[PDB]
Amino acid sequence: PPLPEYGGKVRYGLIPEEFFQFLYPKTGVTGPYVLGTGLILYALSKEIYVISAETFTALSVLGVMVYGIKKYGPFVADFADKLNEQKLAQLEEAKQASIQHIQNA
Amino acid sequence: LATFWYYAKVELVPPTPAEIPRAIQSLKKIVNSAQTGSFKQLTVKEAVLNGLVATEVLMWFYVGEIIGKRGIIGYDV
Amino acid sequence: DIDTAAKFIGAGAATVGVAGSGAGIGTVFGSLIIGYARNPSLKQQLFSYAILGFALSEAMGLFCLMVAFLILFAM
Amino acid sequence: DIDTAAKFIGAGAATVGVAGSGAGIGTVFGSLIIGYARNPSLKQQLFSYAILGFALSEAMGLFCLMVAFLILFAM
Amino acid sequence: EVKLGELPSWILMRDFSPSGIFGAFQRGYYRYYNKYINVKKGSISGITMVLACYVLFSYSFSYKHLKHERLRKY
Amino acid sequence: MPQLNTTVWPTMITPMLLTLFLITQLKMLNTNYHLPPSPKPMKMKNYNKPW
Amino acid sequence: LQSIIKNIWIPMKPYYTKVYQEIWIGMGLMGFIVYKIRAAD
Amino acid sequence: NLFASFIAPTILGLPAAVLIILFPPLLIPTSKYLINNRLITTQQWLIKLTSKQMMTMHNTKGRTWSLMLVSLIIFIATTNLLGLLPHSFTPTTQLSMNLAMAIPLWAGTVIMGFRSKIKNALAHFLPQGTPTPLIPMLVIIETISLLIQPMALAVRLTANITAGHLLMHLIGSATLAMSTINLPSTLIIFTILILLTILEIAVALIQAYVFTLLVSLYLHDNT
Amino acid sequence: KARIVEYEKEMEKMKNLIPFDQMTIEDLNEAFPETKLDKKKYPYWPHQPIENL
Repeated sequence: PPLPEYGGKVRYGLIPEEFFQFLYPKTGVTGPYVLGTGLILYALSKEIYVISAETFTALSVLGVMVYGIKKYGPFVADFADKLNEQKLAQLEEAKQASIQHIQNA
Repeated sequence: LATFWYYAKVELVPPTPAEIPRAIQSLKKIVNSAQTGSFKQLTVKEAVLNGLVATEVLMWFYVGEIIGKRGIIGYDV
Repeated sequence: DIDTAAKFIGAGAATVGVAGSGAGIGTVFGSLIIGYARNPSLKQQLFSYAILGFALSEAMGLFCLMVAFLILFAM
Repeated sequence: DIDTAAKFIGAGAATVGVAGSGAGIGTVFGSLIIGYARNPSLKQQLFSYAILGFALSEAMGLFCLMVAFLILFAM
Repeated sequence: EVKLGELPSWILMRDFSPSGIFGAFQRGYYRYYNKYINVKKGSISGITMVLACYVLFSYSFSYKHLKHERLRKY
Repeated sequence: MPQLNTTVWPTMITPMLLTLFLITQLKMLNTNYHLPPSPKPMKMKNYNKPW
Repeated sequence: LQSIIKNIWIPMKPYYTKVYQEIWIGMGLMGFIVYKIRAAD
Repeated sequence: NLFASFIAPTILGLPAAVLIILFPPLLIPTSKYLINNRLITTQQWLIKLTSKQMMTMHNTKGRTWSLMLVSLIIFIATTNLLGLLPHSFTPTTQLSMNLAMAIPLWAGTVIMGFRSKIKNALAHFLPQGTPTPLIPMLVIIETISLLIQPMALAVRLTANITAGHLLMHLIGSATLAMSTINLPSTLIIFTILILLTILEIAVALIQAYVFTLLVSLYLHDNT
Repeated sequence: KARIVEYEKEMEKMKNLIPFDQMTIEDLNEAFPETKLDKKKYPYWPHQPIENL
């Protein structure tokens, strides 16, 4: 069976567009944003997310990962795509050759 | 960048004096819905969505008290 | 007491022994630089022997380090 | 007491002596990298001499380590 | 399914077997897989989202060690 | 060191035994690299005729 | 009792039976070591 | 208060180390197709490459362990690379798991060299080109050497993750401590932390590959 | 002549191959039986010489 041509329309690599479209009718476009900022401020205000060393090691690893993606991402993307295209073309030039074989026989 | 303030000034304003009549009338509406028992006739979707908007405005209360204390994490004292 | 004191001293002494692994890793990768600039077509075999030597150097270094952590936090 | 304290100190000091084996193994495998990049057709004899040198280096390192464990846990 | 039922009857109709819970988990796995990963020309998110939920789980069980470090006292 | 609380060791060993000797190996055994298609256009030995 | 032997044991038989024999001897050694360790505490 | 990240985890009184250890395989999906998604494309390329690297140097009796060695390196590398996420319990930092990954494989390959290979195996206990006058205790070295092989293996990992992790942790502390004193000093400590994190990624991958390669060498020497 | 139309049957088969982005490894093996991994000379994964791997 074939495979769909795309994934799931995620935003900021963390949130799928389904959530934005799901909150838009009853909060508008800034609704998800205001909900997120309010939840953030309540989380780090009532000390349910303790700011500690882990906060800064997390900021480090997240900066590293976002830069790693935004730099070496398209390269890996088109590399996987080229792997696929090479395999496909090799198989097709492997079909043609056997057709030619049988016709020559 | 600039559409941030566009959205702020276009949706999230304090109610204009001409609106809190509409606000009081719609609060009359919803607590009338409470007095009748119409809330029980509400299904999953807008129930959880009203819960979400309540969470949002409660976050707004917490933001209000943090701007009260002029500090964010706990009390500066 | 005297025991915690000597445990601190012994942990410092034990951890001194990483210096050898530091220098051994330095030598391994310096040699690797040289061997690469000498025949830059055995890169994979050179690098394999590199990882192997580094692994043994780190084996000794971590022996020293765990001894520090054994006499310090365990014994 | 004073005896357990000095045993900890002596164990740390004794374990310092692994640094030499760490550096010696580093040198052995760095040389091996070089000698391979120099004549990559004696791989088996080079690697045999490699294991031999590493074995003697580890002989000294484990001498030091057992002395640590002898003065620490046995004496 | 849920998101169309609104009665407790449903929870009394759904199985609660060992085989049942395993089947539910497996169906969930395959739904997420076929939705976000198993599509050609896919994107990275299908991985980072699992990573983020992993971080959330590992945080919430690493919380009892963090409440003993809260910056304030109230 | 918590690494030495030797009353929590089994619960660290056994799921590793599973995930390393059973689950990862099954995840690999389903990864197979087919040999490349070698369509030899030259396979014809019929014969001449009896003459 | 089914599938546990159809997707779990028939692909691993060539390894669990013939290739990983000394691996199991080593696992016995490791189990004895761990028993002796946790016992001496 | 400091080794908390290595304390055996639990949630709601349940042993959540199980869900942690069994998770890495869930990150390697598999398929019967021929032209599949980007994820499995890249993962199969990586496994193909790793197999070519590890197993080329073996005869067939060694190459029988191809599945074992590649699964080993994949499991260890995913575990380590999952360790770098914040507030995450890295099960390789435990001495238990590493001893259980080390003693089985090494003991297995030594006994495999002992079942077959028996004259060969008892002879490699001695470098033959050695002169006579101290052939004897030379093999004492070797024998001792041999029995230190497994422990080393386990140790060789348990630290270079554990230490590494602690290491980053402390600079976190450090920068947090300087978060309120001198902003540029905070910035440069943060930069040290960034470079450190990069080094930690690299050393996770390297330690996985190294554990694998050393088990591989013991194999090749005992087949 | 028997061989003629045998060959032409085979050519119609190879001409009626499902596109490759739908084919499973089993079907590719059935349609190119040279790609069948020799599970006799190589009984253990990856079921081929590591050089070709």
